Amino acid sequence: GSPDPEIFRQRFRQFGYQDSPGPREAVSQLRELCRLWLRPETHTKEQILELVVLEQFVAILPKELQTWVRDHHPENGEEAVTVLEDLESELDD
Amino acid sequence: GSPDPEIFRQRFRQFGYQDSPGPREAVSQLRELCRLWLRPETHTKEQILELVVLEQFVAILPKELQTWVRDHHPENGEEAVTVLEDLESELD
Ligand code: EMC
Ligand code: EMC
Ligand SMILES: [Cl-]
Ligand SMILES: [Mg+2]
Repeated sequence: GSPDPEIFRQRFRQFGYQDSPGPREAVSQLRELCRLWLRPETHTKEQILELVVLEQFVAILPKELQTWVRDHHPENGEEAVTVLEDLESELDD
Repeated sequence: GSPDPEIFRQRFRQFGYQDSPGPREAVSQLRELCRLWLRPETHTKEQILELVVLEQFVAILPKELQTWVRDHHPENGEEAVTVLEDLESELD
């Protein structure tokens, strides 16, 4: 199949300004990388916004929680929260 | 354009995990700050993605160009490029 969304998201964030001959080209390449992650041909506005939120949520998690969440390959913010809440539940019981 | 979207975007990016009492509330607050920046009630899908591209383009500029472009508050990627093209021409 095609690459996992996370490969696309990383390529979008890892593209470097000196990778293209000038700003017009850089902006064109970024657009193309961003479409391949956020997939506007298949996702609604709401689904896109959810992926943008999820990315930032992962970015701000303390390291140990971040690794755990990452390993669960979440596709939205609810999935990310529930895998932390599953630990917390099992500790509170 | 307006100096305000940069405000809401920086608030979305600067929000810290310790500012919420827990993960559910953290993600809830992120959704709201995200919506304040990307304004889905007034922007199309295509317009939202231009704001995501614009943020990454400015993020990859070297330090002074980054400050220069930021201070001109471009509303999209095309506008950011023109800012750099206008500067190039004022320096040559
Ligand atoms: C649904 C996250 Hg702006
Ligand atoms: C505006 C193309 Hg991700
Ligand atoms: Cl919730
Ligand atoms: Mg709680």
